[PDB]
Amino acid sequence: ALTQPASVSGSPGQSITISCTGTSSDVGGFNYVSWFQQHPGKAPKLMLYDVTSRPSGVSSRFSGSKSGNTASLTISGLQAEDEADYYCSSHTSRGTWVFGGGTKLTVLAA
Amino acid sequence: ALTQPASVSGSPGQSITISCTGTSSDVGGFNYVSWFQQHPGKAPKLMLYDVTSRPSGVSSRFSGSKSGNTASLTISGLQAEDEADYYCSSHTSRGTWVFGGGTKLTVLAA
Amino acid sequence: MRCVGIGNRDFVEGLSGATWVDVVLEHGSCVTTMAKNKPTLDIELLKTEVTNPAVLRKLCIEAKISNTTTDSRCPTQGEATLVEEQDANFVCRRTVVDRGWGNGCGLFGKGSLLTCAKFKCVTKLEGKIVQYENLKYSVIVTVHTGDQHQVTIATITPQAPTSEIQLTDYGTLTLDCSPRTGLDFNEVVLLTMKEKSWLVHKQWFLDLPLPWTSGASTSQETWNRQDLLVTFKTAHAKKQEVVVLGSQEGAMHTALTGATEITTIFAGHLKCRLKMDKLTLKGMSYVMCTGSFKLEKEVAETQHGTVLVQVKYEGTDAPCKIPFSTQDVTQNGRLITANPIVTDKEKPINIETEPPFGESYIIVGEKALKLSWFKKG
Amino acid sequence: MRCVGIGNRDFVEGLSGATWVDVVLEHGSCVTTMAKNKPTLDIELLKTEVTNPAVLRKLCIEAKISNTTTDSRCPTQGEATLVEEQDANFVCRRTVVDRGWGNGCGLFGKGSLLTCAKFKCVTKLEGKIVQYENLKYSVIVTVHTGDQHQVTIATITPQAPTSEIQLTDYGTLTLDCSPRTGLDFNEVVLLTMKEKSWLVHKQWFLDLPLPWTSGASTSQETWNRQDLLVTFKTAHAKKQEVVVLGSQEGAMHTALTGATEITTIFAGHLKCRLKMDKLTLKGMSYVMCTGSFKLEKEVAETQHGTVLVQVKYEGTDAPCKIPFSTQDVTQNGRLITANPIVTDKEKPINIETEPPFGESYIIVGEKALKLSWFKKG
Amino acid sequence: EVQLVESGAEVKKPGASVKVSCKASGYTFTSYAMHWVRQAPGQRLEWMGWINAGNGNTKYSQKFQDRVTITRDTSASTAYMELSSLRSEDTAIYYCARDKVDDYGDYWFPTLWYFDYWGQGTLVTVS
Amino acid sequence: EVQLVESGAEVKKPGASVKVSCKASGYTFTSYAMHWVRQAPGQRLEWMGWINAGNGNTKYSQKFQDRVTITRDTSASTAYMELSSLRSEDTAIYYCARDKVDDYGDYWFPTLWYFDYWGQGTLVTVS
Ligand SMILES: *[C@@H]1O[C@H](CO[C@@H]2O[C@@H](C)[C@@H](O)[C@@H](O)[C@@H]2O)[C@@H](O)[C@H](O)[C@H]1NC(C)=O
Ligand SMILES: *[C@@H]1O[C@H](CO[C@@H]2O[C@@H](C)[C@@H](O)[C@@H](O)[C@@H]2O)[C@@H](O)[C@H](O)[C@H]1NC(C)=O
Repeated sequence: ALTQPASVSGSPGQSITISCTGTSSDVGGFNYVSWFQQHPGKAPKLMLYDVTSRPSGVSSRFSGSKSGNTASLTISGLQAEDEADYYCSSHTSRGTWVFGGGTKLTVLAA
Repeated sequence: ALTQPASVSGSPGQSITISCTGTSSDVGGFNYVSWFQQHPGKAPKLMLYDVTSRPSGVSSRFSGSKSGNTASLTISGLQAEDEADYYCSSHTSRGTWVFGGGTKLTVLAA
Repeated sequence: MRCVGIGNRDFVEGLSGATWVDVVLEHGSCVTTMAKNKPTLDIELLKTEVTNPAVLRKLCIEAKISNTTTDSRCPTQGEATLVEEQDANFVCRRTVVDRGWGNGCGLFGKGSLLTCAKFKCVTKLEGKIVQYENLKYSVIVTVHTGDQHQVTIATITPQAPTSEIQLTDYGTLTLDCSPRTGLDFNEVVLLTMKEKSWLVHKQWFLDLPLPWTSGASTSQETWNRQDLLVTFKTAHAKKQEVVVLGSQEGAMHTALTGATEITTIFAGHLKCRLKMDKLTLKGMSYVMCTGSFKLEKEVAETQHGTVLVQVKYEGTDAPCKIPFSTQDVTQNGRLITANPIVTDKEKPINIETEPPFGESYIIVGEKALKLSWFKKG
Repeated sequence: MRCVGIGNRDFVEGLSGATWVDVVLEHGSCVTTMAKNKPTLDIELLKTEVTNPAVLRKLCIEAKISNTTTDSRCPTQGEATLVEEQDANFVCRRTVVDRGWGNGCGLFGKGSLLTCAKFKCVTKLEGKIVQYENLKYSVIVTVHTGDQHQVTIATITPQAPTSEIQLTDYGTLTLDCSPRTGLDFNEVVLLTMKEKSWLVHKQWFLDLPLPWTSGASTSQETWNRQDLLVTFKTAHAKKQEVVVLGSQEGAMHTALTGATEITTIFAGHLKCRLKMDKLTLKGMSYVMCTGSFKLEKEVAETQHGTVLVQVKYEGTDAPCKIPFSTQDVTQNGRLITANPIVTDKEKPINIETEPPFGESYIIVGEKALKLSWFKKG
Repeated sequence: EVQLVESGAEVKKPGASVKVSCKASGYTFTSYAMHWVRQAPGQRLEWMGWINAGNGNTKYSQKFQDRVTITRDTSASTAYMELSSLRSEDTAIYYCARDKVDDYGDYWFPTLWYFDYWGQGTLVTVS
Repeated sequence: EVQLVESGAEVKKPGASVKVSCKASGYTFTSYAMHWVRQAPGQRLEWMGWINAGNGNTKYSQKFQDRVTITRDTSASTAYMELSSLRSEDTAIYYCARDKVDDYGDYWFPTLWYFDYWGQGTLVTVS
């Protein structure tokens, strides 16, 4: 029910934003949006919560923001390890949780 | 719970009484006593009810009476067909029914 | 002999040369009617029942809930909504709760919160409308036997209140009955609930504080005024919990103490006149009898001062008539068993008679029976 | 920040040079305590619960019957008897009925008739006695953070009403609590019934018209005063039928409307004094800071006129102190977040402040932030 | 004429359940209660119980209380008696007998001529 | 450290029921609700539900409502998730994730840092 791109690409050193669009009921209505970083065959790791807040351990490069029905997580100072799937989550008005479709972020070499 | 003899005998022409002894609760307490005549392999036939009353069809020879806790059915003008088992029945104070052990009445030839 | 054993018994005697008597029939009351040169009869209203009531309204006394869901919005962002709000099976309430940054709101304040739950009614009562036309009274009339049982009843409508009733060996009695309902059946309702039924004023019934529906089997069972069993309350400005009330069956019984308890059966009363012109007491033909009697059962007094004498006969004449009277000095005593007859010398016959107060002697002749009797008063 | 989101919030400020403040703790009420040159704290009575009540008496609100048996005797022949008359599980009533020749009696009149039925209670409530000694209050006290959650509570008895509570980075607060019960626990009973509990005057409880037993598991469950749910009535002088009353759960709820609802939990109130002598507000050591801030979240006003400002910092000094004040013409505004500090320039920090009525300007410096604010009143 | 007719002779071995029918003719079946009473070969009559054919109310005797079940099917003027968990001493001729119900449809006090008409008996036999 | 550990990799074929465990360590298990969320190989995360480990209250999502059962055993710090009547599209990595319960023991509004710690996932596979 939450929509995002399918894939997004960049190159080392650059900044890159991934968006996450929902309803008045989930994303545009509450600050209960958060971003997760999943590596292949691994648990999703919480990297952002409360649209802008970062758990201890995540560095300043990641940052979130919200506009209308669309949250946006963007990474600055791109690095090779940031190659991963990213998922956005939001609590809904009905007391449930919804995710996005996930976006595979690829960083190339040159 | 109702007691009577086991067997009683007589000869044609004579009178013969069979007694039936119970409680204040069944026989001595209520007029709900009645006598039945069973032939071998046959339904018991009601011959007396309400200690003295006879259904239409039973002749005057049979008659009943009650004294204390003991009802008594006696047959006068004894006949050969009167050879049979006789059972006494009484309603009880608790709304149930009890029978006697039955007495086999035999009439001889001479 | 149908009322002699009953305590709630009434004697109705017609004055001189009357062909008829008026009687009043209530439930649990047995009436013996008498007229001179007529048989004595026993009459009782066994049951009144109305066929085919119509369910006016079914109230529900015990309910339960399921599928609880809530919608909540942050302050400034409008009221909360749930699709179940126009599902008639759901009961709902809207309120407000505390909200801020800590629960995902960019603004501090009151946010709307709506709670909805499926309303399932577990047990119900029903008020039915009853119609005068569809009443039927069952009235049994018998003859005051004399004889022993050897080994009828009439249906009365408001549209057929007169019944001809044929009494073998005695003729035909005509029973003319008016239903005397103490009610207005449009303004009272027959309330049934878990095997037990009353009938009560209607306006009361429609004022009873329970969820109701004019339950038609043509639509699924939705409930109006669900709030009289299912409510909601706000727990310290963040939660809302459903309050179910519990089965009102006991409350209903406590409210129905001062009511009138009971196809469907009821207990009213019925006024009637019995016309006995084509009635004749059999045994008029016979001859006063010849022989001696003998007590088959001791003299027994009923709960109405009258006494019962059962006897068996001596003599040749099979069909005949018992000589009978009593004295202090003889006065022709009252007899309820009318014209005591000997139908079968084999069989024993009962005679019910009212004796005079104080000491009396009942005589029943050559070697006749002189039974001493005394009546207290 | 534990009470800023709550609406039922109280501010308690100590007068000049006070080491202590008295507070009153009710359920659903969050209190923030302040003292000059002291940290601001938040305190709330979460729950009070009594451990281990004792069942004083169990009443039964819904019963059913079984194994119905009757004994009957003819008139003159004494009263009817049944072995079940001294079986405590049976409820019984004796009466009289019409009897005569027709039902096996040699005498007409009233005969005794006794009816007995097994009394099985289907659902019950229980009143428990609660004891002041076995009360325990759960009181949580926290510091008015400033900082963000990065990814205590005290038990209070009547026998240990003072709790020392250690607050990391701030010292040790001493909380001295007197239970102020508005009750006399010997004269009130905790009534529980099918998940839900109240506490009510005792004499009322013992006067409630339901069968009871001081239920000891040492004996099987027999009932006293079974007649308040199971009775008998004589149907027209020959039958006797058992009258079961129906579940009094709804009647109980309707009677408990004007009551106080809820090992076992309760809601009272608690008076306490907080002594903060060994408390010190950390960050006293630091230096008023050098750089600019920037709003991480827009200024948000709570339900108490106070506003929340969350910011992130500019500059070199990792540990430091926010310069902070507001003006119409500057007056040192009130601050609930005491001594706003920078613990980690990476992380964002909240400051709650009471602004003056009407128009105010909050400033937080070289390129400092001038946030316009207005308060209605 | 009044007539009561029961099922055929049946032999079942211990542990089973036995059901014996009784169909009445010559009288209104719903105006009478049907009693069941058994007797082993050469021994006394032992009253089992009765059922009101009008409302289906039962009454059982203590010896059979939760072994017997007396039921009615008014459609075919029939009363049934079923015995559970049969044991050594259950072999008997089983009889049904009628007694009339009072004018209100109830059965509290029987009539003085109870059991005026009987079935002809069916043996249930053990093994 | 905070740690969530679930059961082994399990393969069951359609029609059966599957049960997967989750045992928590490093925090008071009764202070958190345990959520379950699944994802098929190469597809999105799909929130299944949660249970309050304090009072056992559950909440399910519509897609799984009467197929899922989430339970708790507080003795061993363990929450269980069982799926009934599995079908073609049930193959997934199943995760548990925690979220703290409020100071009153209730779970109405989650915390902003929900799902701060996860299990490591278990595949349930179809055939
Ligand atoms: C609504 O509830 C139906 C059954 O009622 C309740 O079901 C669960 C929730 C139990 O906790 C208990 O309260 C009742 O048995 C279920 O079929 C299902 O949960 C819901 N029905 C739907 C959604 O159609
Ligand atoms: C008492 O009743 C027990 C069970 O209660 C009722 O049993 C029958 C009579 C049904 O009609 C229904 O009312 C109840 O299930 C039975 O075990 C048995 O009848 C009696 N128990 C004894 C005599 O120990």
